Formats: sequence, C-alpha cells, structure tokens
Amino acid sequence: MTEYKLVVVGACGVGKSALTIQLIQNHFVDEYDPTIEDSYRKQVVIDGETSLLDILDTAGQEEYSAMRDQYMRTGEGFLLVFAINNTKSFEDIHHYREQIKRVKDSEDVPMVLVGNKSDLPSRTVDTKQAQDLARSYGIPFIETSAKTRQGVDDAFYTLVREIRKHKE
Ligand SMILES: *CCC(=O)Nc1ccc(-n2nc(C)c(-c3c(C)ccc4n[nH]cc34)c2C)cc1
Ligand SMILES: Nc1nc2c(ncn2[C@@H]2O[C@H](COP(=O)(O)OP(=O)(O)O)[C@@H](O)[C@H]2O)c(=O)[nH]1
Ligand SMILES: [Mg+2]
Ligand SMILES: [Mg+2]
Repeated sequence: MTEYKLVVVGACGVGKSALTIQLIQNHFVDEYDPTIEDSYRKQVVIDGETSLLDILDTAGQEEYSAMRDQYMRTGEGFLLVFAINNTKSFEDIHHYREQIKRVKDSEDVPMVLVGNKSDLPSRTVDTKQAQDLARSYGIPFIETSAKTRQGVDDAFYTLVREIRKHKE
C-alpha cells in the first residue's frame, strides 16, 4: 500500500480544517480553533488502488519558519485552498505556490487548486479566473463546500491522482 503525505494550505479562514475534518470524520465544524495544526491518517481507494493518506492541515502565523520549510519539503502533494467570497485568499494562492516551489527546488510539485465555500451565494472570485489560473499552473481545479461535502473527496482523490502521475 503506497503512503502519500498531503498538505492543505491556504489563507486564514478559507476552510482548511473544515475540509480535512469532512474527509476524515464526515462532519462539518463551524468553529474550528484556528491555531490547531494537526496530521490525520485515512486509508482510501482511488481508481481501484488503495493508498494511506497522511494529511497535514496547516495553521499558525503568516511568517517565515525554517521549521515550516521542513514539513513542506516532506509533503508530496498540496491543496491550494481559497474561498470563493474572499478575493484576497485567491490572490494569496500565487504566494503559496511560490513558497512550495522554493522549498522543493522544483516547478512541478503535485498541486490542486481548491475553490472552497461553493455553497455560498455571495461570490467574488469568478470560476473562469480560477479555471484560467489552474490552467496556467498546469494543475486541476476542484470546487468544494466543506459545509455540504460537495467536491470534498474529489479534491483529495484528485490530488492523489496528481501524485501518482508525478511519481511514474
Ligand atoms: C488562520 C490560520 C492559518 O490559516 N494560518 C496560516 C499559517 C501559515 C500559512 N502559510 N504562509 C506561508 C508563507 C506558508 C508556507 C508555505 C505554503 C510553504 C513553505 C513555507 N515556508 N515557510 C512558510 C511557508 C504557510 C503554510 C498560511 C496560513
Ligand atoms: N459556508 C461555508 N462555510 C465554510 C466552509 N468551510 C469552512 N467554512 C467556515 O469558514 C470558517 C473558517 O473555516 P476553517 O476550516 O476554520 O478555516 P481554516 O482557518 O482555513 O482552517 C469557519 O467558520 C467555517 O465554518 C464552506 O465550505 N462553506
Ligand atoms: Mg484551521
Ligand atoms: Mg501539471
């Protein structure tokens, strides 16, 4: 059984914890403590092949940390999470990708762009902007809602497909 280290990254309040808790414990958490940074394990079947996922839900301060570079270097795939009603979180995705690329001295790290809070009728980031950004990056884009569970397994299974493609 192949083991994969997944890292969930994105601005404060985009739903990093909510998506990770939906995937693992199948429930939506409205007030998850913003400081808690934890790892979760889950066995899943993706395209008829089982993998053990080890998912790091990131938290902490907006700061450079030579210790954060260490966790990031071990990550084999990343979810770049933005919220559709927060343009700043979508503008922030470029910075997050540049930091992942810097720490892994490469331009082809498995990544998935994730547009979270798709259940909200209030939208500031257009789907065409996110499709075009994922298009220039060469990565998939997955629309999700941690609240309704829409696209949640899809975002993580797609990241696994990306890691599997990269490792061949
Ligand atoms: C509201 C809590 C929360 O979401 N906090 C949080 C903390 C840190 C980050 N973040 N900013 C940067 C920059 C990085 C990062 C990345 C993505 C790769 C390599 C890195 N090396 N040092 C920092 C760093 C992270 C995780 C966002 C949000
Ligand atoms: N409506 C809605 N709210 C979400 C969704 N995901 C997270 N939230 C809410 O947005 C806030 C931030 O979520 P959280 O997982 O704590 O963000 P994190 O800081 O990126 O880990 C919380 O109050 C969640 O209830 C979603 O898909 N839809
Ligand atoms: Mg969190
Ligand atoms: Mg690619």
